[PDB]
Amino acid sequence: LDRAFLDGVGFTPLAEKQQQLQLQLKTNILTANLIRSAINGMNTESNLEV
Amino acid sequence: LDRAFLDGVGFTPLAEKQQQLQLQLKTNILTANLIRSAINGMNTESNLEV
Amino acid sequence: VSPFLDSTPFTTLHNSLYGQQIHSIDDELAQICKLEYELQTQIADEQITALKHFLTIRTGSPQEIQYVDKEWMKSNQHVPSFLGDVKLMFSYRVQKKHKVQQPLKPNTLYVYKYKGLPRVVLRFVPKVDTTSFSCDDLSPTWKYILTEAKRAFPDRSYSDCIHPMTWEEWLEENQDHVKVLTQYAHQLDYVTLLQDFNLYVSGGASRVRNIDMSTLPTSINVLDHFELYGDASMKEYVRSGEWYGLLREIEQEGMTVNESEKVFANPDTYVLNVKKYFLRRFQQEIASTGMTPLTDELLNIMFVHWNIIVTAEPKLQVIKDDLLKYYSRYGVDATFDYNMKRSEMTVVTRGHLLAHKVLECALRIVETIYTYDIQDETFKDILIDLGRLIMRDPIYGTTTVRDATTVMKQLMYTQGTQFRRIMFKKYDYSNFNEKLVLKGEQMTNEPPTLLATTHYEEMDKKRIDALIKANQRAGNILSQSSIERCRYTDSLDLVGDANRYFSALTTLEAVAGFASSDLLSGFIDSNESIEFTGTAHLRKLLYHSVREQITTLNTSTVPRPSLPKVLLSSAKDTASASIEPLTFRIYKTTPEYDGESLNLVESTVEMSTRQKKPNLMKAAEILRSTVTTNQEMIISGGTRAVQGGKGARAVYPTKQPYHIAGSLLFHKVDTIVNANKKYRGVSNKYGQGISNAIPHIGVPEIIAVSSDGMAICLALDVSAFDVAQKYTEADIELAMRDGFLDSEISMISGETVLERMNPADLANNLLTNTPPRYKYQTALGDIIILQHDNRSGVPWTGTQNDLVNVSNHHMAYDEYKKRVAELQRQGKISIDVNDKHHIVRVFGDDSTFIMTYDEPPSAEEVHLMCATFVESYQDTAGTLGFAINARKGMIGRYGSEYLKNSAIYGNIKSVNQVKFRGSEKSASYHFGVSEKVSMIRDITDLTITRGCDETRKWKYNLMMLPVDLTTRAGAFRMHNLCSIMTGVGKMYLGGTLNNKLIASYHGSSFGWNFDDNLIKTANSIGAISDSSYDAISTKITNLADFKDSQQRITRDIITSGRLPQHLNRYGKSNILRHILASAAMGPLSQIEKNVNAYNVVMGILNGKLEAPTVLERLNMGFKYVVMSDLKQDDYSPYSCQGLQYRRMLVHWGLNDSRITSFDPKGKLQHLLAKNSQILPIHFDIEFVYRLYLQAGTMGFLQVMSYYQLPDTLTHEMLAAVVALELQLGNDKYAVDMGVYSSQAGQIRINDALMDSIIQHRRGPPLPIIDRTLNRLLLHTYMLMFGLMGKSIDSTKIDPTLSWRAILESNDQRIAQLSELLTAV
Repeated sequence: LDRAFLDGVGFTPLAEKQQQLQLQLKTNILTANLIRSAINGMNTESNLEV
Repeated sequence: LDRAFLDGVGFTPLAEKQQQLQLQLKTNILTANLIRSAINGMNTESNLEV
Repeated sequence: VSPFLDSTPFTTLHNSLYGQQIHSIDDELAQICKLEYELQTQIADEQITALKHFLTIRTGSPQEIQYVDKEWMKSNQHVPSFLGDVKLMFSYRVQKKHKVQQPLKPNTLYVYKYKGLPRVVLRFVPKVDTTSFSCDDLSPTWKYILTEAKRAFPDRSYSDCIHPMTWEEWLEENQDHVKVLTQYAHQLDYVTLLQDFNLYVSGGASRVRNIDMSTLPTSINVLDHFELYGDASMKEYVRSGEWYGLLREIEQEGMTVNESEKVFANPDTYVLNVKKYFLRRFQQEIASTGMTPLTDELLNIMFVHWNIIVTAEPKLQVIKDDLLKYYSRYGVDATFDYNMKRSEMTVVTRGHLLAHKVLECALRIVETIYTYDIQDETFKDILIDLGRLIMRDPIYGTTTVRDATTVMKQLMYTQGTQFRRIMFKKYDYSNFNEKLVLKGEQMTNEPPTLLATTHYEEMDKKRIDALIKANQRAGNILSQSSIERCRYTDSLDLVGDANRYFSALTTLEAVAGFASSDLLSGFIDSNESIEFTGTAHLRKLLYHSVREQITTLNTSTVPRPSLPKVLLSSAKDTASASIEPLTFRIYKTTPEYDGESLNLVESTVEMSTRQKKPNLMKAAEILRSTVTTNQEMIISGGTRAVQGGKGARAVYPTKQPYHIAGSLLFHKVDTIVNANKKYRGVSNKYGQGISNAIPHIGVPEIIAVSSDGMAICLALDVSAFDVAQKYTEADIELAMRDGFLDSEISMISGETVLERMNPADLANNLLTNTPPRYKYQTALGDIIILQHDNRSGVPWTGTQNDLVNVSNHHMAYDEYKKRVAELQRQGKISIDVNDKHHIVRVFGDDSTFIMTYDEPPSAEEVHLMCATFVESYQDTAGTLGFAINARKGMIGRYGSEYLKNSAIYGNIKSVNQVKFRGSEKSASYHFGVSEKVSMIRDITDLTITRGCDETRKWKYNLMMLPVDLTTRAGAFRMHNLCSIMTGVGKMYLGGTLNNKLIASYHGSSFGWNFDDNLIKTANSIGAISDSSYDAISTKITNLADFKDSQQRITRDIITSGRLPQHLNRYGKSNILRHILASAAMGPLSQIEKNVNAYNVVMGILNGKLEAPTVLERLNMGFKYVVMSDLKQDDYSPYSCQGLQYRRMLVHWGLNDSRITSFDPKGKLQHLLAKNSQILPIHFDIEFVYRLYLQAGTMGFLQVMSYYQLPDTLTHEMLAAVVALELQLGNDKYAVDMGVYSSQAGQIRINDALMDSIIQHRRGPPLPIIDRTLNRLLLHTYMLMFGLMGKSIDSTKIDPTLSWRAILESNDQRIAQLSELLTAV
């Protein structure tokens, strides 16, 4: 029943989340930080199932 | 016997290790660090004999 | 003293540096350059004379030469200073027309002279058309040809000659093989006609043959003479007329008189004119594009340079004898009037229909014999006899001898005495990523235990029958000689120069070029040889296997691209089926300069399309309302042609919505299948993702399975696989449908509009069978059909083919195991012969089967088990349409055969068979000098790589460099000489290696500084065409597309580049504005080449060109280089190549991983592929290359650093792209797709060992802008000295130059950051 009547999901796109994170981190753009580089390997294509 | 029956070796490419190290070091890319520089001269052409 | 001699090979540089001592590397390179300069001089010395003779024959005999070096440029000239920089800005109305004094003399020769080297020939014909059967009305070349032929052989009816077939003999030979379709009376569906009659012919005359239009033209004929295909009873023509009479008398009273039944009984309908039928059949069947017109090749290779050819091989006199007698005996009918009406050459037949192909074959015979350096008797003989057999019938004879040639290629090595086995390391068949390394050789007398030892007589009789059938119609070529000599082919051995023979034999098989077969006849018989008779259990097994195999692949975490991205990916695909260009009107108001025959003229003529137009304007409708369901609609059908004359291949194009919807449904299946990098994954079975460009890396398993004795290979091949599925399509498509219902979280909701549908919804609508109908054009009418099956242009044909191929293989192996177990319990194969691992690899239709054993079964065991398997597959996996033949595939042991690449005893036997000189679907005769020089160098490189002597092939190629590369510039003719090949990066004295950079640095003193600038001015000025952007003016439409495509921005839309110089051209908002022009260069690039043809002449007319390049300004080099001798052993898996190349390969070993080796053509493409899901919408190799070309090294970084991409990888691929731009020039063919350096990619010089060669540096890590440059220079240096015979094992960076290089970024990063510091 849940599968048949949940045809979509209202997720915000990942690009806006990346941009919001970039503005909040105090580290320099050139300096490498793992938290920033880790979320870049994500996609929202399995959001409906979850 | 070991030389005759050990014809391969499962190393990871040096490029991946270099990228992992550059990502792990929380130091500016512009400045010079002698740890990143030192491993830049390594070669993996004598792994089998070792 | 003539260089054109076999005694003088361009290979006199290998034994040079082998033994003696070498010093600092500055003077041996100068010595090589000086020697090549001398060679080029003696080459041009006779090239000019050959050009003079050719022009004297082609035109009025008086011709005189005059050296026109820079000192002469002071002489009378013309200067339109205003119209100087010729360019295009923005049935014709003529502009201002001012006269010019015709600076050049009408009929003379002007050869250049730059630094003592004649390199450019210039002349012009001032449009001397006076007022604008009949043998006199022939071209002067044809008149000379006829006069010489008549002088040679007048009359006497010279025997063993050409006897063109006539109509009344063609009828006696093929009267039982022609039938009339008779639309309503064939009683077979999926064919419908609207011409009231049509001709079906199979076997008898399926390909047109050499017949004359005048013997028995038989203006009108009654078709009843032949037979009715569908019914024997309804054939009488009298009843076929009395029925008409009775029905007409009934109709007088008043009757329904069904038109189908009535008009059939009219004897009138069976009327046709043979001449029109034959002409139409010829004008869709044989294609003639090539690269040069044959009238130049005919006299140039047979009446001026003939002494060169005969002096080496005397057996070739027979071909000229045959050609001259053929011209003398009949005369006039021989015709080659070419019609360059718009841009396409179309031959026009008159005396004979296949007269052209006859000449094609006669020239390709001598071409093949000369280039392949056969060093054995009776083999070039048997080649000559096969050639004289294909002489008489150029197309039908090709198929007649195809059987004999392929069965000859089948065994070809069974009776041997030595083989020189090649030994490799053990290869793990399980891991697909496994690579092979060579280890040594061993000599062995054991013949390969292939098949056909059981069926030796069955094939010997078959080939002998084919040969006697060819001979009986031929001119009695002493069949005893043929039967005696054909048995010589299998008494060879894999030592010495015998490996070249297998490669050479296939080249002769494609002597005629690109013929096709009738489409209707093929579509008739291919749908008849299919049998269903079988059990429903097998159908259930197939259904369940397919459904299970789809389910395991669809479920994954791979992302699915959105519709706006997938639309622009479709345009990039440019499928020949998919393309449907449509433009309401693209007015070519381009002001084009005109020939200065008397006065300069400016004219504008409109032209439309000429390139794939995606109809992105109509995307508005495609994205929104568009239903993807099929209901008996009609679409147009296109056909392709193949070499070898095997048959006609049909492509079934699909509408845009279907292709778009399909790509989304299978994106997740296609990606995993084409993983490229996969390790022991379930995907392993599929090999769809391979380079395929080179054999060692692409198909490692086949070579190994061919040398190892503990495994066997099963390379069975099937009949027409796509047609064979027409009886199981309803089940496999159903399995495809319900395999996407599960493992998908979304549920069906029933929508019919694109973008308003779930991923699951697409499946219900798309995979619903019911295929469309296809309309193509044939002779005497156009026919439509309905094909149930995998189809062709379907967005999943390869996936479906590999899913079906891997399914029945399991069911065949299942029962083969039972049969083998049965044989084991009785006394035959014996116990202890049990396989452990079996691997099946599928690439579309073709598939292979490899089984490994612990104890290798003896020779007859292999035959028994292979026969058992082939019998098992033919009843278990062939009862539902498929058909396997043991005699069709290289089944057996010690040798495996993948797609056109096969390996025996560790020796690769590539098939080459590439013919640029006679290509099909091309306009090389109207191509630019740049495209010609790019194609002239790479196809020949492949030919030498796949087995050909480097010396003779390039000698023959050099015999036409002036005759080719003749650009037309409105009464301005050029004739380039051998020097031009230096600019693209080829050294004659060197090997087939891209020695471009090394030449260019030394291309300062020894000339060679001119040709590179010439090719640059021929190509690079098309950047003005790029700078000619077309604004939106006449139409707007829904224009919702710009809203449709968008990427997140950082510097708004009014920033990221204050000046439009690097802002407006790459605007996020202007995405589609940019790609509209960046998808249409060609339609006006073809005429931009035409206008650039003026500028290139004006460069040599004026003081332009001759300037030094910019590459040599920067100082790069090494110090303290250590150099030692090469290994000097010859065991290489590529036995067809030259001795020196084999010596290089063993020293360094086989190349691996095809990525570490730079090859900047594919490195950045691989980086781009691995970079998905962060890339913006519009991105590809073309965009990056054009952006770098337009914006230098500043604007590229400026624009992309504000487009939301991280800096490190953008910098890395920027280094890759500058390396690409410095490796060679532009070339539309080179940048698009791309072309490898072959020899340079099959030798391990990757960064793995290249890092070890460079001595470790103490200072800071060098930037990537120069590391990829200096290491590329080191790679080129490594490839050259080795050809000479020495190797470098140590190299210092010369850090006094490295500091200047580290200083660059110091002030460069500063420029990048400082412009940020100000908000300009």
